[PDB]
Amino acid sequence: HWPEWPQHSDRTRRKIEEVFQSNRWAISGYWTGEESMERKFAKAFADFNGVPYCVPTTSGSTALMLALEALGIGEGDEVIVPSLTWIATATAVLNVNALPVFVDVEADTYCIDPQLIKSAITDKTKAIIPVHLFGSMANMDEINEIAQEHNLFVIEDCAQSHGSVWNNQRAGTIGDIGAFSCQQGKVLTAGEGGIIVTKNPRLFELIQQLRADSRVYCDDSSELMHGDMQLVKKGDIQGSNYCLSEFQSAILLDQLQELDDKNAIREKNAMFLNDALSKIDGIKVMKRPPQVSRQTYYGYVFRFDPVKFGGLNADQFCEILREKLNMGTFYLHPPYLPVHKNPLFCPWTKNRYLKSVRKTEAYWRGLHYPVSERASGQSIVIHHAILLAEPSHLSLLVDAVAELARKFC
Amino acid sequence: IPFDHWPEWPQHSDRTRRKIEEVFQSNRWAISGYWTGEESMERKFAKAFADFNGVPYCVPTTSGSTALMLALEALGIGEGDEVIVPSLTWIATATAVLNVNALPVFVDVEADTYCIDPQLIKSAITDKTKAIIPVHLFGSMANMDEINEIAQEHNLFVIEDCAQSHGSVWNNQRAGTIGDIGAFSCQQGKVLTAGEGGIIVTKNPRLFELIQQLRADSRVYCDDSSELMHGDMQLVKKGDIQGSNYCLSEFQSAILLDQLQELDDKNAIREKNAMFLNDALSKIDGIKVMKRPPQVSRQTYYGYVFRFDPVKFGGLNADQFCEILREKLNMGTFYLHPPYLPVHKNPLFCPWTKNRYLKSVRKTEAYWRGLHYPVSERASGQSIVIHHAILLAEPSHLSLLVDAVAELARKFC
Ligand SMILES: Cc1ncc(COP(=O)(O)O)c(CN[C@@H]2C[C@H](N)[C@@H](O)[C@H](O)[C@H]2O)c1O
Ligand SMILES: Cc1ncc(COP(=O)(O)O)c(C=O)c1O
Ligand SMILES: [Cl-]
Repeated sequence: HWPEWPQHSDRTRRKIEEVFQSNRWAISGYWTGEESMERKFAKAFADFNGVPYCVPTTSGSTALMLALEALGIGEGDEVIVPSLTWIATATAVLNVNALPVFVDVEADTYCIDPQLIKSAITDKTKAIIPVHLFGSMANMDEINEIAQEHNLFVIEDCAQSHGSVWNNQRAGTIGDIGAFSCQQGKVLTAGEGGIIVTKNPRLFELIQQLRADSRVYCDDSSELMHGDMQLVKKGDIQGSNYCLSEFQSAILLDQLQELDDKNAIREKNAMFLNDALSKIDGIKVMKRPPQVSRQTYYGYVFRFDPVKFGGLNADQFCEILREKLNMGTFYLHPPYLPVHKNPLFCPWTKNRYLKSVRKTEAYWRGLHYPVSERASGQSIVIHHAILLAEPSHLSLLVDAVAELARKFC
Repeated sequence: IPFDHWPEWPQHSDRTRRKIEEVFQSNRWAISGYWTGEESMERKFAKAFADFNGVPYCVPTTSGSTALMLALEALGIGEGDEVIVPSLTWIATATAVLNVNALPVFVDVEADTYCIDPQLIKSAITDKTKAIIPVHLFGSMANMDEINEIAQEHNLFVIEDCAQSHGSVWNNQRAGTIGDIGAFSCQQGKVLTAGEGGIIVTKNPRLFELIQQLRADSRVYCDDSSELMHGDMQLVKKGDIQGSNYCLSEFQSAILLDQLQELDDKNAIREKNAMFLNDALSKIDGIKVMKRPPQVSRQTYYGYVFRFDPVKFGGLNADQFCEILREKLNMGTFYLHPPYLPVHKNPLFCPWTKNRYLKSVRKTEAYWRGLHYPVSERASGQSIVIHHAILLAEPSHLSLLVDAVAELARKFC
């Protein structure tokens, strides 16, 4: 059968056990003798990425929101985001009362096309959110150059690329702030979870306050007594409670340990598949940027020519492969419809949002981003747990697609 | 039982461990994970909480604060709206309102319940007002008879903030079931906790579906829960309303299911002890316990509150009173402390510092800091809150607190 995801061991279980033995289940819970799982996780992930500051939080969505809040973003601002991504990239912007402004993606990476960014920049633009989508990385060299020239911040959405390396720098480390999801499907997971990283110490403080009802850590854990609060008032910036449970921080500490190993396994299997699948006619694989030395695969993506597969759309191509391979819709599916065409994206439906950002239904749906729209219609996405199988088991994917090619010659 | 130590919080057992194991056995850690043959912990917990509360619909979420925020969104509250809240509460009650681009409007609390004073609500009502958020604070309930009458007369919604009152009963209805939507926190210090978490409940079927969508990126569960395969998504697109991800992890939903098992009985222990304290403490001259309305047949005590007259206690404030008591009982600060400052005076409340909030609602430091609610203001200076863990001790342990308070009265007689 196909690999399950997530994967736990007894180390997972021990880490939970430590939480129960601590009797501290939240960071807003008082000190009970030793450091919290949150801070231990924050340190370990920050060292994993060679970045100095990390603040855990509740989700990838909330991580983006906090990041935007920390950069002073608000009413009247525009934030540039890719047309092809999971809707959270966009709705995070809406959630801080800014307008997301879409830009199409490159055909070979499905990451935001730096050559189209300039043309979307306006007086209101304050930031860009590139997404390291599926199993690639947005072009951070070009994107940082554009941002530096137009005075814009850069928030990396690393939800699908935990541990990717671009010119010796881990994903999330290269813009001003890096945002991560630890939702079940992701390569680093506790069911739900969020992470922020940054090199900037001012941002570190503001992000703590944003996620802890305006509080920061105390100056020195080492002088806390049993019963004392570790979180203390600051009030430089208003926050709400987006604190990660100690149970989740503990599982992340466990899961982190096997991250680089499992990423290399995935990456090598992506390679196998590129080699295999590219030999089939009318199957295109993604192009790896030179700058990337280590690529994390959350989803492995290839493209098909509908002219050589009997006019199949990817919904149908995927329904066939799922029946032929005996794997479900979590494991195999087309990319997200681009955000403006995605029924889950519907800001006009809620009053919270400003009149000026919710536009109308026709407004948003009538937008056009042809690379993104094509990609959704003629690409197949394989969930990364499949990149943890035996290469002999992967050859079943290759043959299933070789059989489909053969049939529709 | 002789005294050895004050009870601590939280409290687990091996049933808690087994609930975590079941999550591992399931191989489903998020409600956004693939179907593995049985319903989520989320759903199991929702159904359990629904039954406990006598309420048709239940949707877990991530925190009390998000529960409040999502309840507001689900009632269509947004820019240009006002929402009435009490001055005396935790700041999340107000900041959840600012989060949806509405203006929180403070009303003072009643002297002998510290819950929103219904007689002051009419005066704060304007054309912008769309809802009231009563808080069932510490170990009282807001007056839902009066609040619902005012709400009906003025076409306002009512969201009950139940974070400090899980299981309280007003005229044979559980707290959270009486207004349009109930919101709950399951943060560590609460009586029902998984360290973090939240709950939303409603009677209204349309609100149930909206709330589902508001917490799972505009998704609901697929219709036929048992006509999908292992490895399939169970959340399907719906898109009636724009949502975000405010899904509770299966590990937390699992913990809550275990904890909920014991909730009613641990609440009864607390309440039996609160009554004993009210008996004992009300006999000390200068001490005033809170008044419990006859509509309340079960009161959940997140905190036991009593008041003191500084005139009869040497001019001490609450902070000093608490410090003495903690010294003499060897009790920690988490368990015995004055109540909250009023929200408008709380330093953690500083919405003007945040550009994300609309200029029109964040206003200025001068605006918020310069408000005045006397009853609520005096609360922190002359009240003592006992965290509910201490109420799981034996009655003879609690008598030690009574004697400490009585001794201190004697000194100043
Ligand atoms: C680029 C990007 N940015 C932000 C996010 C949001 O993070 P979370 O709030 O942790 O979900 C995601 C997660 N996206 C996933 C996508 C998946 N199809 C869905 O079923 C799942 O619930 C969600 O976690 C992402 O992929
Ligand atoms: C009355 C009240 N409302 C809302 C909240 C917010 O709950 P959470 O901390 O889980 O966001 C709390 C938490 O302390 C609370 O006491
Ligand atoms: Cl989608």
